[PDB]
Amino acid sequence: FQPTYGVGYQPYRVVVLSFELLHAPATVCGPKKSTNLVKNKCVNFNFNG
Amino acid sequence: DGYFKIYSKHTPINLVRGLPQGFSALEPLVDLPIGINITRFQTLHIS
Ligand SMILES: *[C@@H]1O[C@H](CO)[C@@H](O)[C@H](O)[C@H]1NC(C)=O
Repeated sequence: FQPTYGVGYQPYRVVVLSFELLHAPATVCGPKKSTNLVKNKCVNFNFNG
Repeated sequence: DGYFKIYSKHTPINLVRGLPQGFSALEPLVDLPIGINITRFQTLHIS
C-alpha cells in the first residue's frame, strides 16, 4: 500500500460483524426511547414491559 | 435456565455450636445471565 496507489488499490479498513443466535440469553441489544413522563392524564405506559 | 443467582445475608451471633432458632430472609444479591450445567463444587482453603 502506497499513497500514490489509485482507487481500488489503497488500504481500506474492513470490519466484519458476525451475528450468532445461541440458546443462551441475548446480551447485546439496542437503546431505549425514553420519551417524557406525563401525569394526571389517562394514558398508556410500557414500563419495562 | 441459564441464570446463576446468589443471595446473601449477614447477622451477628454469640452462640458457639449450632444455628440459632432465628429467622431472616435472604435478599437477592447478584444475578448472572450465564449457564453452565454444574454438577460439583468445592470450598477453597486459606492460610
Ligand atoms: C447441560 O448438560 C448437558 C448434558 O446432557 C451437557 O451436554 C451440556 O454441555 C450442558 N450445558 C452447558 C451449558 O454446559
